Amino acid sequence: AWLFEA
Amino acid sequence: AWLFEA
Amino acid sequence: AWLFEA
Amino acid sequence: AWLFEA
Amino acid sequence: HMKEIDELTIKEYGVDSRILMERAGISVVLAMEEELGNLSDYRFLVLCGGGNNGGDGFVVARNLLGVVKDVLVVFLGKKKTPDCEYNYGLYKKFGGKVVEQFEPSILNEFDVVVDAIFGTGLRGEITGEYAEIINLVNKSGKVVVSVDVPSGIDSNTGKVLRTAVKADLTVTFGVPKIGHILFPGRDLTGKLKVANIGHPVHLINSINRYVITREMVRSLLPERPRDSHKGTYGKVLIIAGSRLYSGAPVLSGMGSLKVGTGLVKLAVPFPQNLIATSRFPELISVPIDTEKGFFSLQNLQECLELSKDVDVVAIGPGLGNNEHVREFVNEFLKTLEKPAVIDADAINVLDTSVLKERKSPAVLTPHPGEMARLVKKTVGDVKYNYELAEEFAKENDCVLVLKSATTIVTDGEKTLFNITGNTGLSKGGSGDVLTGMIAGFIAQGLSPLEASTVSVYLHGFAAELFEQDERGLTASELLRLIPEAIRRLK
Amino acid sequence: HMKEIDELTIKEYGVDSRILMERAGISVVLAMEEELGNLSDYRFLVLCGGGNNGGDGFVVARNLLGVVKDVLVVFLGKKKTPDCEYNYGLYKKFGGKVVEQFEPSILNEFDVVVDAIFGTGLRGEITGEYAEIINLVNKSGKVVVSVDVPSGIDSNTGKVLRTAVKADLTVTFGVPKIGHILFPGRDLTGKLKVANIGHPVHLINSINRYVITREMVRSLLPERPRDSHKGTYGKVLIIAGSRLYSGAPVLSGMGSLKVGTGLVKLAVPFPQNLIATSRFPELISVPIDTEKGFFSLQNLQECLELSKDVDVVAIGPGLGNNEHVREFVNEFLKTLEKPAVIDADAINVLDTSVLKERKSPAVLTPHPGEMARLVKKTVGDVKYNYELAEEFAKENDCVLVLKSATTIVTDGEKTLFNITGNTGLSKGGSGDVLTGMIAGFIAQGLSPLEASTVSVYLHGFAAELFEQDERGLTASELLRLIPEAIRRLK
Amino acid sequence: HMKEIDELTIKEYGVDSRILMERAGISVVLAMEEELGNLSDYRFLVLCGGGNNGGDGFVVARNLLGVVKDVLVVFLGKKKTPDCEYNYGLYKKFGGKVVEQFEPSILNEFDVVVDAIFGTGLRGEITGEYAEIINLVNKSGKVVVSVDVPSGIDSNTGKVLRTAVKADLTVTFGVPKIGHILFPGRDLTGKLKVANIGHPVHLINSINRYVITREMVRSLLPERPRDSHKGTYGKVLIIAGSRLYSGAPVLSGMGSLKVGTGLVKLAVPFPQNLIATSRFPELISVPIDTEKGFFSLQNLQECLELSKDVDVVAIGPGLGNNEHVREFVNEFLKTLEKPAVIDADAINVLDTSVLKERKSPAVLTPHPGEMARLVKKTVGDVKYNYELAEEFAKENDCVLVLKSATTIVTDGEKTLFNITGNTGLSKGGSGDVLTGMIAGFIAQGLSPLEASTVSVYLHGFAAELFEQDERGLTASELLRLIPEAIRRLK
Ligand SMILES: NC(=O)C1=CN([C@@H]2O[C@H](COP(=O)(O)OP(=O)(O)OC[C@H]3O[C@@H](n4cnc5c(N)ncnc54)[C@H](O)[C@@H]3O)[C@@H](O)[C@H]2O)[C@@H](O)CC1
Ligand SMILES: NC(=O)C1=CN([C@@H]2O[C@H](COP(=O)(O)OP(=O)(O)OC[C@H]3O[C@@H](n4cnc5c(N)ncnc54)[C@H](O)[C@@H]3O)[C@@H](O)[C@H]2O)[C@@H](O)CC1
Ligand SMILES: NC(=O)C1=CN([C@@H]2O[C@H](COP(=O)(O)OP(=O)(O)OC[C@H]3O[C@@H](n4cnc5c(N)ncnc54)[C@H](O)[C@@H]3O)[C@@H](O)[C@H]2O)[C@@H](O)CC1
Ligand SMILES: [K+]
Ligand SMILES: [K+]
Ligand SMILES: [K+]
Repeated sequence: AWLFEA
Repeated sequence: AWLFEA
Repeated sequence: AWLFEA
Repeated sequence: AWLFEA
Repeated sequence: HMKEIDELTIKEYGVDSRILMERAGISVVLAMEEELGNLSDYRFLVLCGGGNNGGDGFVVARNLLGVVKDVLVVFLGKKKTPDCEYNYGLYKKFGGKVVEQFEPSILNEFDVVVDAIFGTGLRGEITGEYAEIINLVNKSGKVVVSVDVPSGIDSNTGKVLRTAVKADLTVTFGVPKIGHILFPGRDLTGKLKVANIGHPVHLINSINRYVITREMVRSLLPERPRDSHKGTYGKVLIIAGSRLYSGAPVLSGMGSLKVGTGLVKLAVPFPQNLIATSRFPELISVPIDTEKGFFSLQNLQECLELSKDVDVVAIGPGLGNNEHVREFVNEFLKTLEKPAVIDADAINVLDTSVLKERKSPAVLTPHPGEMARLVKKTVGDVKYNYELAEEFAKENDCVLVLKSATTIVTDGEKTLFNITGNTGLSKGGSGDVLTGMIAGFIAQGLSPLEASTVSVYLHGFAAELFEQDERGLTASELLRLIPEAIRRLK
Repeated sequence: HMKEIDELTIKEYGVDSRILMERAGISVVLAMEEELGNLSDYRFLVLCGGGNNGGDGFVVARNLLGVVKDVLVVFLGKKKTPDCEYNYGLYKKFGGKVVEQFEPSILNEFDVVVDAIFGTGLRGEITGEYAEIINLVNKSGKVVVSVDVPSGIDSNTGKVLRTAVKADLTVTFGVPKIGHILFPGRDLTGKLKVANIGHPVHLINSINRYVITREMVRSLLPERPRDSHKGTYGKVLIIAGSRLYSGAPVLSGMGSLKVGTGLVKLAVPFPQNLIATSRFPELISVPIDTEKGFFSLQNLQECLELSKDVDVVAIGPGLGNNEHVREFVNEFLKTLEKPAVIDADAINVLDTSVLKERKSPAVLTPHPGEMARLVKKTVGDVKYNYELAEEFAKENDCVLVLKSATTIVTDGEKTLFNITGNTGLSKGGSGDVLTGMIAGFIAQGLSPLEASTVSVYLHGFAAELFEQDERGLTASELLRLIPEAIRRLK
Repeated sequence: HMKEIDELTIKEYGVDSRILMERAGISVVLAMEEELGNLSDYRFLVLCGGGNNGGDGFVVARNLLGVVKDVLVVFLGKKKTPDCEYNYGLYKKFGGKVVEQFEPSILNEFDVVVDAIFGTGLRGEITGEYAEIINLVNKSGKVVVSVDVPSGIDSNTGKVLRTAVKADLTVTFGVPKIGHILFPGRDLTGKLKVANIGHPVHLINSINRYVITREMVRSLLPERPRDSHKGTYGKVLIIAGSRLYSGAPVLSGMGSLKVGTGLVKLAVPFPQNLIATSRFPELISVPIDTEKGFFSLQNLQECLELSKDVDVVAIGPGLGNNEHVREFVNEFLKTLEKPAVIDADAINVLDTSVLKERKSPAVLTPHPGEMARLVKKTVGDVKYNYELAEEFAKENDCVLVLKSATTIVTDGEKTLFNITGNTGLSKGGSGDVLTGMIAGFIAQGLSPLEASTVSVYLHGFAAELFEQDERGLTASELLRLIPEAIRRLK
């Protein structure tokens, strides 16, 4: 979760 | 598949 | 076995 | 592998 | 706008533009790795424009150098922005190869295309060698990864500007853009990853338009306290149906029941009212005496009476569109002092002045064909037109739910986009269910905007849980899947 | 040095120092996430010095802000370097909280400590509030993540400079440092992740000292062509054993056989030679007639004869250390024109002038007690002293394998560090096996440096595959596990 | 020869040569499908010479046309034989594309190479464009399927005629050829499939040289009737060992026991005889009093006495090779009227006149180094020289077991080839075990040729069942695996 949201 | 179809 | 031996 | 080696 | 957000992050927070660009590029590399696995055997063709999208591209290319089998940049611009120029310079200093001429056969020696031609700076139609190259990429069958937005999609609208790249994966920065959410852009985006590139979280959270997520719907679902009874969960009246359309009332009524409403009554012309209970005897279906099979002013007083003992009224599914219906709908909505959910044929005869004079709230649920007739524009001018939706909601003091593969929900201040669902909802009846769902959540205590947000999400999610091919989904099966959608959401 | 590498990457390649620092900090965040899972519930205490290690720290803290439950920076320095100053400034602009006073109770409100006090810029012993705080962290039981190197470890030697942080996880940049590889540093590092922060790959690869990896050993293992016979895989003679030490020859001989050598002969004083074949009848064990149970000059001619028909000779395990042994070993090594593997009591009596005059190659396998006596220094001065090892190898034209929990392998130009193994090898006999392994790989065609690199890796890896508690591992069980190590390596 | 078999099948049985060629080609197609799965996505490059091998090639190419993604024939010959000409004609009539010029880059557009350049008609070294093309194929990394034999292998000997194709799969017709069985040919053949192309079964079965199969070994294994005792399963004496080689007797003795022999006695110089029982107390190990640690004529009468009460005598492992051994071995073998298994140092001192005058049978088990010294030729002239082996066996009235990666077993009339085993047998001691196995099966009632056939198979099969890397296999572990080989054979 820190780098990417979907 | 080369020799036979069903 | 009819066509091929290994 | 791009970011981290162990 | 992300533009405002980049600028503030650079000029007021003091983050060097180059640091944001480096963070952008590396998030593309990590996203590719997550999607392709180990990158080392792949050959990469990075297509860079002269803007900051291209600069992100150069960061990607530089970071692959020496770690993958091959990297080539085709630089397609004329001038370079300062950050693109800096990163081109680094790419070359690190040993990278750039060409400025594009060969039709070039695609053959590469496995992955990184599309960093145009991002949010696209203006106007794509032509020339830009177009030729995008068309060559689209015919190539290679894996395509787009930087920020697929080149050729207008990031504010999702429209294709003559031609656009079709991506397997798009990596966007900070927030999704409207062009990833609306079609055709949504389709060309492929799988979307939203990367954190170091904007302050406060700026990211301040965007006024967004996608309805599972977490947002989870926190809006009403509470089910154990010490409750049917009155806890409200009452809905549905005014629906006609001699022509005897099934629509049933789909709406069950829509209300399946989302947890305590009591649902239909008012439907006799004998069509009896259809509902023959199929779902848990429904109450009140017979309305009509002259010719349609609601008219002769039924005004009975409906207003039935309305006194409910929390919300839905009107419109299956009513028919003729003059006696038109007179009834408008006089009724003018006098009704309850929240109204207005769908289908009630929209088709609606005098919008009536919305303006109502003190009570309303939600309107048109498809674009109905919205077009309502505002007297063409379908193509209202479809995905979220600014028109906002202006309409604000001027008429309502919530507008404009249904399509991506559904827009707005009260004029806040606009939400729904992306659950599939083509099994592109079939008559699916709308009638949604109308019931919305009225149901209003009856349980959600605001009209909240009820609408939760309903469009769950309605789409229920379609996705159908076990067989989506084109076979019918409204009855949709109803059965609602409580499974609710369970999975929790 | 990473210092040379940072400088060149900034000054010659043109990467802004701030971009390297941002990349460093975010790689710490991603490493923490990989290790802890979702970070959002955790509370972080970031301890920053005034150097660039602290600056990396500020990048970490800034990137956690708004995404985790809590972040606090304790800034412990006086002045800030320019990049630390820039990143402190960003951390504060983004809303971050910094204190300069450290409270003993502070640790109580945090779950994770990020240690960014000192990195490779540590000079001299840690004292004062630096020491007090490190000691408080070490007593706290919190999760400790160190930036680059645990503060207090000398990154060039692995020594503790008065006190040092004990980390669960260390994230280092570009290449591992010597202080993560040698003890006590290796122990204080905990789990080590090496992050790519954007140095050119050419610079990263140019480091002259490194860790022996699985991939390096895989590519060095000799080929086993199907059309082969025992002669394909070479012949070893082992000159070993005495009336005192009848078992050492056996462990060495089987060490050679288990790595794939075609033929192994021992020369061992009679009747002790018979011990070997009673246990492993595949060995050939030649009886040597001695006066008193030890090799002497009376046996010189027979051993040189036995040596004519072999590819490599190992000498030393179990020979004993007395004057007749000393005369034999030195005269033999002076006349032998084959590669020699020199261990144990052959090292203990070795005249190093003999190594200088030999035309043929040699590998020496001392433990630090033997190396100390060889160069006439204390154990503590030779232990982990890789510069002394290098100088020795270069001056005597040999390969030096200095055995310890981390084993140093060097020919004076290239130095490799082995980190496989466990404390089951800290037991008599484990060395005797390694001597056989090395001779074996030489017989199969590897160079002395290659044979040594492969052997120390596989020897340590075999120990790790023991199924029960490592302290129960004995040399006989070690032998059984060698061919499993080889299979797993492939 | 398959040539005799093709001719008779055409000229006497009346099968059109074209029908045999069609059957050959289609068996290649079916073999490829079995190995690659569905062929339809693959692109095929068929390299045809002008002989009948090329004609088979044309049949392959024609049968792929319209069913795979692409087929191209490169015809490399000058003239075509009539059947090659006929099939070239069909390939073209069916729409096939042929080129006669070979491009270095041609390999790039194809996934599979079908090698139909040369078969059994190869004569002399390959040079010119034939060589260049074969070398280009070997560097290409494509899947290579050879028709009949990899082009460049001499099908009668397995030798490489300057250069040869390295295949993933070879499809051969009727019977395997010697060049698929002996190395280097065996290695270049890759996986071998033997196709029935319609030869009468009587002709196929009449070949005098063949591969030892699982079924052949199963039917030769002696019976274990339940009402039996140790005497049922025979007695072996092993005369072996010396002061130099105390372990070899043990490996031979246990070799006999592990194949089911009822009683095994060793005669070994004292005190080396005691080594055997210290390791395997089930062995009987008789002390022989010697002058200097080696058998001599002083021991002749005792050994002949020990021989009276046994079924078979093995002699040679570990005896040493000196004059007193030479005199003993020869006088003993001249007087011994029992079957003898003669190995190792007994071969090295053997006077072959003694074999000629013996009435009792013998089996000899040399490696090529020992065979070379026995017949006074170079290793390279005896290695894989099955005609020399046959002539030797016939002239000396013995069975010759010439050990190598492929082992030749012959009595001069029948020659069998063993292909079980791996490089774990390329290590001292593995031979000593085999000697025991052979003597063991003779003691149980198999003829010398039968005992040898079964033993070489099972010995190789036991090596293959080792659980860890083969290069770590030692003779002691080999012994443990024999009874598992026996179980798996049944
Ligand atoms: N089982 C039933 O009883 C059903 C009754 N239904 C009722 O049928 C009545 C008429 O509804 P309709 O939507 O068919 O027609 P409308 O008159 O509301 O639609 C306006 C026009 O738009 C077009 N159109 C239809 N769906 C569209 C879309 N998704 N996007 C763009 N254009 C579209 C059609 O040409 C249609 O004439 C309503 O009262 C509705 O409730 C429908 O819901 C279908 C099922
Ligand atoms: N089963 C056997 O036959 C064994 C025989 N061995 C033989 O015993 C002989 C003497 O070898 P040792 O190493 O015991 O003594 P050495 O005389 O070679 O060692 C020098 C001194 O260093 C100390 N020491 C031992 N191991 C050390 C280490 N790992 N680090 C630092 N100091 C250490 C000891 O006090 C020792 O006296 C050699 O010939 C060796 O091959 C040993 O390998 C043990 C097993
Ligand atoms: N554990 C033991 O007690 C062992 C004893 N062994 C004994 O050692 C004695 C000598 O046997 P070797 O075979 O070593 O020497 P030999 O003297 O029988 O071999 C003739 C020569 O051929 C070469 N050679 C060895 N193996 C070869 C192969 N597979 N192909 C081609 N050339 C080869 C060597 O240079 C050797 O000198 C025999 O009595 C044998 O039984 C060997 O079996 C090894 C194990
Ligand atoms: K793009
Ligand atoms: K640190
Ligand atoms: K061929």
